[PDB]
This record gives sequence, C-alpha cells and structure tokens, in this order.
Amino acid sequence: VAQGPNGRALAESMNPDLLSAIQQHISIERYASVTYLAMSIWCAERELAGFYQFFDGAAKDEQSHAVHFTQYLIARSQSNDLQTLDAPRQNWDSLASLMATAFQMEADTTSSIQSVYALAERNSDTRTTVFLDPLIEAQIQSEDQFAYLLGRVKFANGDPTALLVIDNELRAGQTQRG
Amino acid sequence: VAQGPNGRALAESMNPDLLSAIQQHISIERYASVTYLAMSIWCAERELAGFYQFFDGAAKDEQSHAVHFTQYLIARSQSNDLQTLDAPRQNWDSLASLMATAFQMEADTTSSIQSVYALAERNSDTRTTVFLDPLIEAQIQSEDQFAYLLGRVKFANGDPTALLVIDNELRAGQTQRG
Amino acid sequence: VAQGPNGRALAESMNPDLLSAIQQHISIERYASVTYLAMSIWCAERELAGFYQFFDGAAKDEQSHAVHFTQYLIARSQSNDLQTLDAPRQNWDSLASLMATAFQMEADTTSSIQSVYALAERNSDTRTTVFLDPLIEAQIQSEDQFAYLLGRVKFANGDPTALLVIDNELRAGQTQRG
Amino acid sequence: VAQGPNGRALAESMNPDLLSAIQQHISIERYASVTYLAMSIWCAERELAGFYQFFDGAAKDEQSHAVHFTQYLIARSQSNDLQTLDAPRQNWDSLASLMATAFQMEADTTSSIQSVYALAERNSDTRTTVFLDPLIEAQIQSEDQFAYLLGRVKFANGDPTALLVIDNELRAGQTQRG
Ligand SMILES: [Cl-]
Ligand SMILES: [Cl-]
Ligand SMILES: [Cl-]
Ligand SMILES: [Cl-]
Ligand SMILES: [Fe+3]
Ligand SMILES: [Fe+3]
Ligand SMILES: [Fe+3]
Ligand SMILES: [Fe+3]
Ligand SMILES: [Fe+3]
Ligand SMILES: [Fe+3]
Ligand SMILES: [Fe+3]
Ligand SMILES: [Fe+3]
Ligand SMILES: [Fe+3]
Ligand SMILES: [Fe+3]
Repeated sequence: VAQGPNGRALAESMNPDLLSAIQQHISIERYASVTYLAMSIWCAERELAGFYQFFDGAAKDEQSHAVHFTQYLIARSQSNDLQTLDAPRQNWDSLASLMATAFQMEADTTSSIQSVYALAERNSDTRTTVFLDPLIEAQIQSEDQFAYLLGRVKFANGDPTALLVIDNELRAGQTQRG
Repeated sequence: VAQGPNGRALAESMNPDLLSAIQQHISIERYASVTYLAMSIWCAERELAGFYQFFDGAAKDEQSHAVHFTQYLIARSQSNDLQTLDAPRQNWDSLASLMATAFQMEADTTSSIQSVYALAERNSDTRTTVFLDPLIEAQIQSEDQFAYLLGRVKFANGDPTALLVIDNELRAGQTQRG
Repeated sequence: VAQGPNGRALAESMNPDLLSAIQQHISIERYASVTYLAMSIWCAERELAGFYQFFDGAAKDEQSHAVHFTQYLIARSQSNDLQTLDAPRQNWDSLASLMATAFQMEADTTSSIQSVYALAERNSDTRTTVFLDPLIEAQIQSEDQFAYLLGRVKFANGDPTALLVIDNELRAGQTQRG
Repeated sequence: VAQGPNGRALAESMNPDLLSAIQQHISIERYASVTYLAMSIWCAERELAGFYQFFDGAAKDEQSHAVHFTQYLIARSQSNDLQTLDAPRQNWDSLASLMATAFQMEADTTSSIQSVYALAERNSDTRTTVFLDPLIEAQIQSEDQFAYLLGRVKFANGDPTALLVIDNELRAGQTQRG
C-alpha cells in the first residue's frame, strides 16, 4: 500500500495540476464567503436587515463548501494548502450593483468548478468528476436563486419602498422562486 | 344491449355533432393548460414567483378539467379523439396584458361550454347539460377570480412596488376576493 | 452582468443547437404525457381499471418531467418555446400491443435525452449533463418498469383471466418488480 | 294559502300529467329494487357471493331512490300513489346475460327520469328539473358503473376462473373503474 502526499494510504495518485486546481478552488469558495460577509455588512449599514441575514447565512454556506473540498483532498490522501485570502470588495453604489456582484461571484464559482471538472476529465479522474457533479447541480440552483434576487431588486428600479418589501421577504426566508 | 362507438355498453346514443363539440372542447381545456404553463414561464422569467406558482397550479387544474371531460365521453360510451394542440401564446409586453389574455381565456372556455350546452339542449341530451352544470358554476367562480387578479394588477398601474405586493399575495395563496 | 435570451442574468451562454435540442425534448415529454392519456382511455374503454389508473398517473408524471425541463431553461436564462403537440396514437389491437408502444415510448424518451446529453458534452456544458444525469437514472428505472409490465402482459398470452389479475395488481399500485 | 292535493300548504300547483309521471317513476325505482333482489338471489344460488352482496346493496339503494321521490311529492304537497309492483325477472342463462339486464335496467331508469324531466320543462316546473338534476348526475355514474361490471364480465368470456376473480373484487367493494 502506497502512502499519498498527505501521509494517508493512497487509493489512486492525483495529477499535480489537478491538485493545484482544487486547492485554488478552495480559495474561491473562501473568497465567496468573505465577500458575502462584506455584502452582509454593507446591507446592515443601510438597515436592509433581510439582505443582511441572507448574506450572513450565505457566507457560512460558502465556508461549508470550502471545508467540503478540504475533506475531499483528505479522502484522496492529498495535501491541503490553505492560501492567503484576498480582501473582499466592500463598496457598492446601490443594492442592485451589489446583487450583480453577488450573481457574478456565483457564476465565477461555477466556472472555477467547471475548469477543475475539465482537468479531471483530461486525467480520467472519475472520482473527482463524481465528487464535483452534485456541486455543479447545487451551483445551478444557486445561480437560479441569485438571478432571482438580482432580477427582483432590478424590478424594484431603485424604489426604496419596493426594496423594503423585498428586504422583508428575505428576512422571512423567501429567497427563491419556490 | 347495444354497444356504443367506444365499444362499451351504450345507455343512450349521442348526436355526432354534440360528440365533436365535446371533443373540441377538450382541446380548449388542454389549450388553456398549455397557455397557463406559458404564462407561468413568462412570470418566472421576470422573478414574479407568486404569479409563476399561481399559473403553474392553474395549468394542472385545466388539464384535470380536460381529463374530466374525457371521463364523461367514456361514461357515455363515446370515442375520445385527442387532437393536435396548438402552441400557446408566449409573449406579452406587461403583466397587465398577460392577465387580460388569461381572463379572456377563461371567458372563452365558458363560451365553449355554453356552445356545447346549447347543442345538448337542441338534442334533448339531459345527461350532458347535467354534466356541464357544475362546470359552468366553476366557470363563474373562475371568471370572478381572474377578473379579481386582472383588476388588482391594473389597479397597480404598472408600479413594480405594487406588483411585488400582489406577487407575494399570490405566493401565499391569496388569489380570490375571499 | 450579461442578460440571457429570456431576459434573466446569464451565468453562462448556451449553444443554440443545444437549446433547440432541449426545447425539442420538452415536446417529447409532453407527447409521452398525451400518449399515456390516450392509453389510459383505451384501457378504461375496456374496463381495465388498473391499467387505466396506472396510465392516468403516468400521464401526469410525464407532464411533470416536461415542466422540470422548462424550469432548467429558466434557470439557465434561456427562452422556452412551447411547440405544437402532435395528436397521440389512440388505437391498439391488444393490451400487449399497447404495452409495446408504451415501452418504446420510454426507450425513445431516453434516446432523446441521450442525444441532448451528447450535444452538451460536445459543447462542454457540464451544467446540462449534471442536470440530465438523474433523469437518465430515472429512465433506467422507468425502462425496467415498463419492461416488467410489458413482459408480464405478454406472459399472460392473451388470457383475459390473467389480464384481470394483472389489472388488479396495477390498481393496487403493484407496478414494478419491487 | 291554498291546500295541495295531499292536504299540506301548496307552494305551487303541479300539472296532473307530471304528477302521474312521477308516481309512475317511483314504481320504476321500486321495480329496479326488486329486480336487483332477484339478481342477488340468482348470484347467491351460484355461489357468486361478491355479486350477491353487490346486488343486495343495489336493491336497498334503489328503494332509497324510490323513497327520495316520495319525499319530493310530499314537499310539493302532492299525493303519493304507491302502485302494484310487477314480479321481477328471475331467470338468466349466464352471469353475462344477467349483467346485460342490469345495465338495461339502469338505462331504462334514466330514460324514465328523462321523460319526467321533459314533461316538467313543458310545464315550466323548475322545482322538478332542479330536483331531478342530481338524480340524472347519479344515473351517469350508475350507467358508467354497470357498463364497467358488464364489460368486465364479458371480458371474462365465460371462464369460471375469471368470474371468481371478479366475484372477489365485488366482495371487496371494488365495483367501479375508480
Ligand atoms: Cl437598487
Ligand atoms: Cl403591468
Ligand atoms: Cl394482450
Ligand atoms: Cl358469463
Ligand atoms: Fe460555494
Ligand atoms: Fe456559492
Ligand atoms: Fe450524478
Ligand atoms: Fe377549464
Ligand atoms: Fe379555466
Ligand atoms: Fe345543478
Ligand atoms: Fe418523462
Ligand atoms: Fe417516461
Ligand atoms: Fe334508482
Ligand atoms: Fe339505478
């Protein structure tokens, strides 16, 4: 029985480029987390309590996704390499602009997973594509959800009255088309 | 005991023009169904989640009405003839325009039933008028409901803020005067 | 943030040939639905109440599958295009012939999904293959089920007594190998 | 306040031909009752216990229908006139022949109601058409049910084995398409 790079028994070696891609993606999940924390704060600073609570939960969820990836590397007997985390964006001129950044962040998360997915297929790593399949499925739902929140905020067309109604929806947990 | 056109024992023959009228009306119910599906999609594309859920349920209800009619022909030992279904309308410039089409669709459904009703009376088919009586009663309630939804949307006068409030009413199931 | 063809925020563009293939497949699910409705009617006309109830439920399930696909296009910010629906087949000389058509309809549904799947892989659309994966899994179970119902009816070798026993199985919900 | 023919306060006079038609129809319901009793006995004599129980209940139901009509005449302040009741048919060469007589008996019951209905319309007696409307609705269901039982027995094509299976269905209360 061979030992993998993290010291555990190795079921099958992993291509180093694929390992680096996964380590890089863990950073993207962690960056999404701190970005949603920043967005939560921006919302709280403007008394948008429902948006604040939504993004506060979204930040914890993104961290959970990152940890989920670290567990996969452990399972594959590969080393984790937790990286320096950039500071998030923290300033937006409107809620609509913030929600656009949030949507792009989800689309960018999926793109990163897709890039890892393509590299795993290049290396015939079926464990990794199977591991990523449910995460892409969750990304479709997340993109649908953030397209819903962004589009609903844009529908409000900057009217504070409409944004308060949407804010109360989010505080109630009404955060998807349903 | 005579056998009816669908092969079952025949309680009483049905005039072929009346049969064709019923088969035609089944198509109208099926067309109402796919129209409400199209309207549900239009609403979902604009993040009008409550209107989407309402029309999604309305589409299933219209299909149930169609099946209810096929069961009556079975009960009368008459042949069903499921027809080609036209594509629905799929484009509207506003929610108010969509709701106007929806109201007209309900009024047109009732007109079709009324036409079948008149033909059954011409042929002294009391089974068919008795069968249609509760369906006309349900049409009155449906017309009242869609006049309510259309009128409430028109009252909003295109204000997104008011349409969001109405959207949330529909998501809660507040879809009639009550 | 770019807007997709249906107006929603776009996470990633979709190849137009892949979009048309998905729109075409939605038609196949809707056609399976009306085909199972026709089969339900054929069974009811022959007092095969269990087969009638089975196909009545199967028709609603196929419609649900179609709606599931329309929701995916919404999630991808792609336009739906609900198409004209052909009239179903409505005449069979025996229950065994009807069940053969039903089995082929399920196999043909899977073939259509497989064709969409191959086109998504050609375009590296991992969202679409992930979306279709569970639907292919459900197709395996559906093909297993309809091979079971077809084979059991063929085992009956046209004996009405055996078909009544099977009819009662279906009315009880005994519709799979289990 | 005028007194009606049965002595009670009279809300509106009834045409004597319409009264005789209703009195005649009460006889038809009573005759259906004793016919179903005879059919129950025929079935019991052949150990068809499920068919026996079905027709035993059907006989009581027909009597209830007759009483329902006598109550309407009371409500209209009209005299009842309970008539001599013919002896039922009591001999059949097969269960299929018996079920054909049963189906015709239901169709004939509806025809009698229809004849009363037409006479009430001739006399603009809207109380009577309203009273008969739900009874015609029940007749549609009864005709559907007896077409189902007759057709299922005919499907058995005289095989005792199939008739035993159907007999057990009826004993379990499985007496309609459902
Ligand atoms: Cl805004
Ligand atoms: Cl509007
Ligand atoms: Cl067969
Ligand atoms: Cl027989
Ligand atoms: Fe994530
Ligand atoms: Fe995310
Ligand atoms: Fe999978
Ligand atoms: Fe309808
Ligand atoms: Fe309707
Ligand atoms: Fe009525
Ligand atoms: Fe399907
Ligand atoms: Fe299927
Ligand atoms: Fe009766
Ligand atoms: Fe009866």
